[PDB]
Order: sequence, then C-alpha cells, then structure tokens
Amino acid sequence: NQPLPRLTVAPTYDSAMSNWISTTIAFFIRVVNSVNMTATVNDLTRRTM
Amino acid sequence: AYNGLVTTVLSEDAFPDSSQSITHLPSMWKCLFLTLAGPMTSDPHSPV
Repeated sequence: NQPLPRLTVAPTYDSAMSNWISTTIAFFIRVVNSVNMTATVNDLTRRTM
Repeated sequence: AYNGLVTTVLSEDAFPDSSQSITHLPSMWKCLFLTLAGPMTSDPHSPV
C-alpha cells in the first residue's frame, strides 16, 4: 500500500496490481504464441487471442 | 463597540471542510468570502 492522496487521481500502472496484471498477459501472450498452440490453433485466430 | 461583551465570530458553516481540496471551485469562493470578511469580525482569532 501507499498513503491516501488528496489531489485528483488517475489510473496509473505503477501498482503491484498492474505489475501482476501486465505480467500475466505478458505470460499468456507467450503461451498463445508458444509452439504447442502453434500446431493446433489457427494463426489468424491466434492473433485474436 | 460591545467587544468583550459579544464577539462576532466567523460562522460554523463559513469554513470549507478540511478534506476538500483547493481545486474544487465552490470551496475556494467559500474561502475567498471568508478572507474578505476576516477584518470585519471582532474575533481576535480571525487572522488565523
């Protein structure tokens, strides 16, 4: 945690949440673009995921 | 004239609450009208 701000707030990506969220997506972009999904899932619908 | 018998303090509802920031526009006119009515009051704690 961090202490409470008193000015106008905006969604920032410095959080541990945003550290957790962005690195899962950075991990499942690797799983989707891995070799196992390449042999089965079609390449154009792999870009969609 | 009757200072010491009765002081005319700034009212309870005059002050902006101490959680609203300055960027709120109805909360700075509430401080502006307070400041101009500062020296008008016989409260000796008016400058603070």
